[PDB]
Amino acid sequence: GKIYESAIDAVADVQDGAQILFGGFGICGIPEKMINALKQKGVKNITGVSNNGGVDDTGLGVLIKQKQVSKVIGSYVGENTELVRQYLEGELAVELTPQGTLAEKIRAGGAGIPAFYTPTGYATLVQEGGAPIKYSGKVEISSEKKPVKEFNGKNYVMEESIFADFAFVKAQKADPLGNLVFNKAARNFNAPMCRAAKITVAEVEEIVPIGALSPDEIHVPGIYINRIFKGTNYNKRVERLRITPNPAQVLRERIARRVALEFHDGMYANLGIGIPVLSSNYIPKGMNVMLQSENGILGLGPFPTKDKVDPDLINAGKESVTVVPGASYFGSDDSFAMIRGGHVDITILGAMEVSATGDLANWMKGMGGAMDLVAAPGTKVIITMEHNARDGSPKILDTCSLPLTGKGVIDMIISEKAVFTVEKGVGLTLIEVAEGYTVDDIIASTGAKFTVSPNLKKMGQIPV
Amino acid sequence: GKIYESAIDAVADVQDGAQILFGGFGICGIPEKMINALKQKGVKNITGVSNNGGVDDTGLGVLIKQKQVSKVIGSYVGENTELVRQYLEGELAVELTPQGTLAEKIRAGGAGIPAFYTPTGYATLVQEGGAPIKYSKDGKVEISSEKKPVKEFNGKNYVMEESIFADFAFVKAQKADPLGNLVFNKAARNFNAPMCRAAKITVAEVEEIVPIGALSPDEIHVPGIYINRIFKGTNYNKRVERLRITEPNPAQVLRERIARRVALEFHDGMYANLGIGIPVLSSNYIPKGMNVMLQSENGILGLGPFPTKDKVDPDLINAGKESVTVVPGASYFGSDDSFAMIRGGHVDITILGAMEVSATGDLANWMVKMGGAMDLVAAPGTKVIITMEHNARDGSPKILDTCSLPLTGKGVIDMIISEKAVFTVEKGVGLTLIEVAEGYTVDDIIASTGAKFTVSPNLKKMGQIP
Repeated sequence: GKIYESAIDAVADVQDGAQILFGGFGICGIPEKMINALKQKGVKNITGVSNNGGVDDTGLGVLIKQKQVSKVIGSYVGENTELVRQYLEGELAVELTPQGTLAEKIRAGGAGIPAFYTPTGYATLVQEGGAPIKYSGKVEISSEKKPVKEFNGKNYVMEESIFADFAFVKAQKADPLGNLVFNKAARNFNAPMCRAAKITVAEVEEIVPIGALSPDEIHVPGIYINRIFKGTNYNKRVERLRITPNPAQVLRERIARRVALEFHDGMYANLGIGIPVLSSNYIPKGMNVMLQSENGILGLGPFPTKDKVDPDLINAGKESVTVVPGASYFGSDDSFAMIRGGHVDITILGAMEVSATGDLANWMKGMGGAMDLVAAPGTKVIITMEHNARDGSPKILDTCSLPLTGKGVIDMIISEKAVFTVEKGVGLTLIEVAEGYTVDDIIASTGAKFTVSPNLKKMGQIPV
Repeated sequence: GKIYESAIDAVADVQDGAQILFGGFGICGIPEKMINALKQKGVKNITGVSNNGGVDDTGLGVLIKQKQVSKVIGSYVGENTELVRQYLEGELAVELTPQGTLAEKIRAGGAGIPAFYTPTGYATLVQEGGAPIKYSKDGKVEISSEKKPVKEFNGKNYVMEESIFADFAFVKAQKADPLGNLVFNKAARNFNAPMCRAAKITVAEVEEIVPIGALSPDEIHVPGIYINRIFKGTNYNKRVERLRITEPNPAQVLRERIARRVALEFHDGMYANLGIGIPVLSSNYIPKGMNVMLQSENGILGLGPFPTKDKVDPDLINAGKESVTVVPGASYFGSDDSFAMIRGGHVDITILGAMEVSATGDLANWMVKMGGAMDLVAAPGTKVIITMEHNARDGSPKILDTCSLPLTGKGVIDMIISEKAVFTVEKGVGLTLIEVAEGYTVDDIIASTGAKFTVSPNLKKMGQIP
């Protein structure tokens, strides 16, 4: 470690063309003060490794606004329109990477592991290449094909590590040796990022004396960190405020009241935003379901009351959230290990399209968590979606028209009309139908052929 | 996961032929009670993944003594002679793995990464294969290690290694809450950290069970999701294997000269790893108050001096298994994190002993594997200094043209410091004599020393720190 009274001194040796890691998930745990220091310095032609692009003119967005970034490696850049604007106009390269692969690429880079194998991305544009990175139409740079290799009968994509010139990272406290401690879900990518650069800069809200961070409570050992800055007027906001009639409601609730039935005591689940989250609200009183969030939380609770809103505590959809007793916080690399390693029992997500053989498409915006979640071994994948697209317009097809998130990946599809089970790679089976619908309406709103279960029934609904 | 008041209930579904991870470094942080439960259960034909074999009848040794283990994957198994006895007799398979590669294999397995590349082992038996894993009772090598694939990235060479993901993991910690969130105490973490994430079923034994909430969310070391079953043991036989105390000699005299020369290589702000023996000795001569943070591969940054008699803690030891202390600002972490730190290049300098050393920078120990050594010397942008006695009394050189022994690393060393001489190495090309101790001449150094070398036209007297 070493303490700097001035941020601009801290970035003084940052060269044009530098690869720079930036911590943060959304606007949570972002290195605000060092980003302004870099803005003030006017360094150009940065490859910014960041999970997101902040939003317009916040986080990494501050630097994109000033055209200081020539490429972005990340997983989801939707929320920054200026960034998309530059991508399309051909002013800016964008390499999208599944969020868990991004985390491991960084963790591996800092651990001196130049490449590794992951199941995430297999049979998708990630493995196949061809996705557009840079326009000048014309597509000037598109993604290279990746080597694949099979272990224990499953297929994996080879991925190369990331190790940057600088890492700009945010935390809660430092001691002058550089030992760091993070607060809540603001950890996210800062955890792995601070280990994967030649020079690491940590901004923090408090500097404590040597000793004050006990040895069994330190999250990042000081050896990983070169420079330390204490910022003091942090503009911490929540991006999607959430605090604790009607037919489209009641459809969403039916769907949720159906997935709720898939919960059992002791279960670990990941719920995507929208419908999957809604289903947490219907977990029977006594039953213990620990909900995992890919931004680095185990034990997600309901939205906070007005007085408990914390910008350092959000879910994967950037909503202010709480945690239940027994919650734990961890880094983005640890979060996706949990997942890629198969430790999460069940995953519930939305989709744009779904196929007869279990295919999922819902990133072509960006892919983020979805690819990793559905690629995970021994993990039940349930899709929750509106059966049709408004003009509906089937969403359940024979083959997807869109780029895949995963191939032969889904286990169960639950719409407001119907419940299917999937024999991955083979086909659908209608097993339940909501009251008031008939199998003829389902045949008519479904592009995919399917076999109707002998002994189908009415769609179940959890109590209360 | 869930509390068991009975250990035997906790291992009830462990069948014969199971692959089982066992936490612990040496006898520090071992799963003593579950190991006895397994002993009591009499499960057979275990592949035990453990860093060490404990010692005779402790830790994993309890199970080898009762012939319950048909294979051991680990990094260093000297210390358990029964275990070696069985290896030689052909009763037991042993796959040695560099300690850092073991840690990452396990971390990668639990993270669902089936394989990865590391520089550790390259150009050694680890990469080359051919090492005997299993003898038959006549034998006669029944199983020997496969050659490993190699691949180059950014101009450097790496060995491909496959992950480990086990049936069961038996792990030791300090506290649990009933959701399975865990907290470890000091250096007893070591392999328990990565192990508890890399098995279908994990069993954690702990010394205290606290209520849900008592382990705050930002202090938990292992989230409960990794852990299926929880047991509170209560009469732990925690020992230190090599007791060392500070209480307020002839070979030692040349050891101090050597140390007083390496001490000169320390600068304020530096991060170093010191092997046991001479390298450690050199810490004692660090100018106060130059700030040197010493890393220990068992999961510590901030190693201090041996504790006073009244401060000995079995949960706090160095890589050589000696009871130790830590300085203010120390941090503790898992064995996976420790070797990331190293393999990733984050340690500035490494100082080690050696049996032999070569002209081109090659290093040999053995006779996988002690440390620590392969990982340390394979690390990028890391200064490697060897500290050794220059020769054997009969004038047997230890600095050769080529090593006779199996290598720990190739073209790996930067500086060699004996009691007679200091060399710098241009890795892959040759030696350069740059200092000579008082009283010796270049002709002496030529005469001891098997290796050709170029004499620095600019050589001097060997320095010695105050």
